[PDB]
Amino acid sequence: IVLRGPTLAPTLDRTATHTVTRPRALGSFHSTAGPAKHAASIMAECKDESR
Amino acid sequence: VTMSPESVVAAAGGGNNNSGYNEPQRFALVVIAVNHNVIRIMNGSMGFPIL
Repeated sequence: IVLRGPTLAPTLDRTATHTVTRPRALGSFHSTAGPAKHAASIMAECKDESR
Repeated sequence: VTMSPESVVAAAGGGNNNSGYNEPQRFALVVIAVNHNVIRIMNGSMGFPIL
């Protein structure tokens, strides 16, 4: 009778189970900030020519 | 990039039969770049660690 290496099929594991899909990592590179500021304009209360 | 006198004269028409530039010719510019990236594999997921 014919003799040969028996064929064994691996089993177990898990394929396409409980898809998560969360690989994103937040963060990027762009400009830092802007150094801008302003004062409260200029007030003027003067009349009568007090020298 | 600087064009060529052949290009500037072939842009207009006036070419004779079987000349290719019989009709006015239009040109476009294309730029390609090949860059490097890193892919991290962990917990059965694929994602860029640097984005």
